[PDB]
Amino acid sequence: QDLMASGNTTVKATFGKDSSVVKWVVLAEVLVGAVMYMMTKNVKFLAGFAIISVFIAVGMAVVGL
Amino acid sequence: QDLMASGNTTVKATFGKDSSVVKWVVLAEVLVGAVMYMMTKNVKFLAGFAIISVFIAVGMAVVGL
Amino acid sequence: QDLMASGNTTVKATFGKDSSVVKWVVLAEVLVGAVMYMMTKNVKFLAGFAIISVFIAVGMAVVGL
Amino acid sequence: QDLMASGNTTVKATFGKDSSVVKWVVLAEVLVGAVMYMMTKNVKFLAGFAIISVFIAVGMAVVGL
Amino acid sequence: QDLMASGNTTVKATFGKDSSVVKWVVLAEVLVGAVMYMMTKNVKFLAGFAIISVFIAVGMAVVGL
Amino acid sequence: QDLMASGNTTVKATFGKDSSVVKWVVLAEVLVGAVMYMMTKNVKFLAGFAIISVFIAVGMAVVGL
Amino acid sequence: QDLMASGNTTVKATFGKDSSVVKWVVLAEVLVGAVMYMMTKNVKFLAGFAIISVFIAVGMAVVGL
Amino acid sequence: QDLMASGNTTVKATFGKDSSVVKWVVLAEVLVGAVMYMMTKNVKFLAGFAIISVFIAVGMAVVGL
Amino acid sequence: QDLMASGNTTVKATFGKDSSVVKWVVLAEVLVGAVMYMMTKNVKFLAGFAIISVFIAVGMAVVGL
Amino acid sequence: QDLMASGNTTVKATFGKDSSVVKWVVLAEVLVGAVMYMMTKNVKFLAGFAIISVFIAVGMAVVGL
Amino acid sequence: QDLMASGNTTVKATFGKDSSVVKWVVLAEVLVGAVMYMMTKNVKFLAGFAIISVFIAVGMAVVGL
Amino acid sequence: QDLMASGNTTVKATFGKDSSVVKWVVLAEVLVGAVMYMMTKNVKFLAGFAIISVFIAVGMAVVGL
Amino acid sequence: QDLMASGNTTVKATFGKDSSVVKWVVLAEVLVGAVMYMMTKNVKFLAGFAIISVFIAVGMAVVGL
Amino acid sequence: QDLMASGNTTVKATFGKDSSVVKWVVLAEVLVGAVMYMMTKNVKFLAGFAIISVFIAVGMAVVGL
Amino acid sequence: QDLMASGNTTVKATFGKDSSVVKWVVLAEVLVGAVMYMMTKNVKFLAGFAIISVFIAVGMAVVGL
Amino acid sequence: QDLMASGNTTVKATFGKDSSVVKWVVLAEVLVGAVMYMMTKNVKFLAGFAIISVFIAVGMAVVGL
Amino acid sequence: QDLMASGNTTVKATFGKDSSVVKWVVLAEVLVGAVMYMMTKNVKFLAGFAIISVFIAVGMAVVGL
Amino acid sequence: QDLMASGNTTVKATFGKDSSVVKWVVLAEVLVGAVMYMMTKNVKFLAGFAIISVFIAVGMAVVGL
Amino acid sequence: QDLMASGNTTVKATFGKDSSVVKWVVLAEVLVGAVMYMMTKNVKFLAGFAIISVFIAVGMAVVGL
Repeated sequence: QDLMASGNTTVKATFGKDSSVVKWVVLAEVLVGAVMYMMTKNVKFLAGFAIISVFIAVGMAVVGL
Repeated sequence: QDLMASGNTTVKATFGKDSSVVKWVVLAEVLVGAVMYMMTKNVKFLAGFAIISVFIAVGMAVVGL
Repeated sequence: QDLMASGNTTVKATFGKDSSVVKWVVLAEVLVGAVMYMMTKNVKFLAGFAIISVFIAVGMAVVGL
Repeated sequence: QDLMASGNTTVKATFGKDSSVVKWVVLAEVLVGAVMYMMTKNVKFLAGFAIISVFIAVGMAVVGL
Repeated sequence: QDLMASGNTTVKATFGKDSSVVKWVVLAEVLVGAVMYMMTKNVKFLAGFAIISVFIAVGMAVVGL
Repeated sequence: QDLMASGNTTVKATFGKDSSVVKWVVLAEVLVGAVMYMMTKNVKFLAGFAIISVFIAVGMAVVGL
Repeated sequence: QDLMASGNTTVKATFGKDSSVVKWVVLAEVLVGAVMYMMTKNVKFLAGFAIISVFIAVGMAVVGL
Repeated sequence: QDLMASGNTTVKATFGKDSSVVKWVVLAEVLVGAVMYMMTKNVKFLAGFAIISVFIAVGMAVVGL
Repeated sequence: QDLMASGNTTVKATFGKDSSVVKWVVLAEVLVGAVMYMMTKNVKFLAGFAIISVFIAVGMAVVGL
Repeated sequence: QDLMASGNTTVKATFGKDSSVVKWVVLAEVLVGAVMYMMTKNVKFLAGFAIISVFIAVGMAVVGL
Repeated sequence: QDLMASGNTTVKATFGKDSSVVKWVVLAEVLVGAVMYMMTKNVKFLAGFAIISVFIAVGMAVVGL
Repeated sequence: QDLMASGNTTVKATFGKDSSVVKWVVLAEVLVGAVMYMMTKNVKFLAGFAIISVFIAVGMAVVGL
Repeated sequence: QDLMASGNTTVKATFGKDSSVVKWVVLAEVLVGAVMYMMTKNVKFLAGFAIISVFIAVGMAVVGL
Repeated sequence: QDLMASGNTTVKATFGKDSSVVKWVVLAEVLVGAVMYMMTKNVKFLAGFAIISVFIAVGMAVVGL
Repeated sequence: QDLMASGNTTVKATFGKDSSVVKWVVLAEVLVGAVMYMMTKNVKFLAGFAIISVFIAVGMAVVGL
Repeated sequence: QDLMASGNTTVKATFGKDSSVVKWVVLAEVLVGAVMYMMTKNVKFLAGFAIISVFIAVGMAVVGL
Repeated sequence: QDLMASGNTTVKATFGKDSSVVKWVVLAEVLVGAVMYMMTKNVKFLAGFAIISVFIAVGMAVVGL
Repeated sequence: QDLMASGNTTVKATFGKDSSVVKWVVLAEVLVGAVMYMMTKNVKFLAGFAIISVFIAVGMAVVGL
Repeated sequence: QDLMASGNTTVKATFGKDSSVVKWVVLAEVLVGAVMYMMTKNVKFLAGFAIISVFIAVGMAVVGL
């Protein structure tokens, strides 16, 4: 029949590829990496900056409801 | 005779390989891992991202009602 | 529907390309590098000085809500 | 079946032979070597300048998704 | 009888000699080594570039499900 | 008499020298080591790659039901 | 709306182009270089003496709140 | 898709063939060589003076974004 | 009809965006973070300082009776 | 109506920009940093010395009842 | 009203510009630096010797209850 | 009132300009320098021999409880 | 009328600024800190040694019956 | 009246400036420091050796029942 | 009265200037230093060899029960 | 009474002036020095060869249980 | 009378100077040290190899039922 | 009586002078040293190669059940 | 009885005098030495080229299972 947890899925809107929360993540990510680099002065922290984004993309693309 | 817990199995629809709940899981999984990585900056948390999915797949394939 | 974490986004104002916090970062960055150079006397630490800025720019441009 | 990490591969676009990041690398490479030479006045640092490029090329050619 | 963890093995597809993830690895490997060399200017980091690949190959060949 | 936990031993099939799970192990082992080496650039992590395998072999040979 | 970290910016007064701290830096810089030269007797250490100053200037000019 | 590190490339403006930083380099290069010659009185240090410039040129021409 | 828990909502006045309690929170928040930093000397604890505020704002804006 | 937690706000007097407690903080802050420097002999710990103060200022200015 | 942590401030006497503890600090500071120099034979450690003192002075002057 | 860490100051006697410990320092200082010179045969290590002494003197004179 | 818990207040004598118990506290405090330092060899534990005392003083002064 | 915890104060005899326990402390202190130095070969651990003693003295002098 | 931890003080015999344990210490001290010198070939490690001994002596003389 | 760590002192036999371990030391010492000299071709490493021996002798003579 | 835990003391046989368990210990001790040395390549781990043995001996000699 | 851990001692066979495990050790030892030398190009790592063997021998000879 | 780690010893085949891995080693050894010589232009790095081989041989001959 109907799976009862169905409907809704503003969950998607909530978490969607376009969503506040998503944008939140990389934001602080951008920060801390930039932060960390001051401390470290190593080239490390600029990756998931891009990577998590596409990482986000793929899993979002993977699941995407 | 008839096992009384039988019938129904919208349970399947509820939990099925295609189900809201399933999609829910990996979603937050994608999140927390991405979250964690900001904190950790270790390559760890991108696995069950894929793995749980196929892990889901196999057990779902294992049982599948 | 409406993703509930939406609205607000003074978060943007908070963290925006024009924001206090942003300006804070490079500031101390300028400092420590200048600091470090006294100790090191190597040409190293003048990079993210510029780079993080454009690094900031791109990610800000990348996400930008 | 389908390997779940598949799809996406804007990763390629991200890191591709033509990509920002790639161009970033050799850039600073050009710099530091030129920098170093001032200090050293040895003929050393002009190599991966060319070499890393073809080094990039080969590995890119090696993997290339 | 049947080992229950059997079946599935999109795990293979997931991790196979041809898989996204595999290609991911050497990619960043190519990067960091090229990165490192800028810092170090030592001939070190170009090895697993090739080596891990064949290292991958052998273990993949070793196990290969 | 008969030890009641006897019979079954699809447990063997489950965990046997030929089993999914076994193959699973070394797989991720191959990964993480290759992973680690990127970070470390030390020759460390290629051992149980082979060793655990024969380690597996011996204990499997040791017990083997 | 209002970014909450805003206001204040005695931070500027604190770190400004005219600030104690700024003047502190070059001071010790002048010292150590003069110090170092006694040891080294190389012409090295008189640079950021001027350079960091304009380096300070530019980044200060770059950010300047 | 779009490589996320793309856009921006004021990086170019930052580091471009016409850029402050570039001009900075050869400047101090001119200095130290002239400096060194006083000490050495060897004809050595007038090379990258010209050479690095064309060296700059070629790599800039090589990459040039 | 009338929901009996209705009326009142000095609850709002009690907890409102302008309320004692709200102001209480960030206060101690400011403290402990400043406290923590003495111990840690890490840049961590200055976030919800701003963030919780806008976090407060949004949820307050979200619900707001 | 009246939010019951209102009134009082000797809380302010307690924690105010002019308050014992506030002065307490930076005090020990001054200490430990000076302490730490003996151990470390790094230029690190003289920041929140000033910074927390203005950090205090801003949040105090942010909330300020 | 009255901030309850007020009064007392033998805390000042305890930590004041004239206080045992203060004098304690620089003392050991004088020691370790002199100690360190034996090991290092670098001119480093004679700074906060003077500097921390005025550093003490300023923060003491900054807060000074 | 009375700063509680006060009294005592056999601390002074302990560390005073006339104290065992003080005399200890320069002693080993005399040694290692004399030691070092055998190895180095450079005129370096005879300084704090005198200098630390007056360095001791001044800081002792600076603080002197 | 008369608050019945009144009178008595040998409670004061019991707990007073001059009381056994009070003296007990700092005593063991002196101990454990001295103890801890052996283990830690960090400068930490000598504070409430003085501080709790004045902390005692103030609260005693705060309440003082 | 009489504070009931009063009398006794063999507690003093127990913990007094002359007491077994006191002597116990510095003893092991002497040991571990001497121990540590073997491991470390740093001049660190000879301090509270003297210092804790006078530290003991002062607090003992501070409280002293 | 009698401090209860008193008596005994075979503790002294245990740890005394003449004791096994004491002799143990310098022994291994002699070793490791001699050991270290092979590795280092620096004149460092022959000090507490004598020094700790007199260091032992003084603290033993300091406390000596 | 009897110090409990007493007796035994095959420790002496273990470490004694005549002991395996002692002889072990100088042995490898002889080696590495001879080794080092091949590399260095400096007259350095033949000292503790004799010296450590008498160094051993004296400390052994110093302690000697 | 008779202490009831008495008799038995195959406990001795169990744990005696000659016992399996004892021999077990040093065995693995020999191993791990040899193991560790591969990793470390420091001369550390060959001590309790001998030492624990005599350490065993003494305590065994100390107690020995 | 009989020490219960007795018997068995295939433990010996397991770990004996002739045992797989023993042979395992030196094997990898041979490897890593040979490995290390490539990196180091120092004569270091060929020792326990022989030494651990006799080290093994002696402890084996020491305990040998 | 039977030492359980026994059997197997494809370990030998794995690591044997004739084995891939062995051949791997000297290979890269040949490389890096040849590499190094370009940099160094010293006759150093052609030794273990031969030496490690016989070094391999002997240890292999030493252990050889």
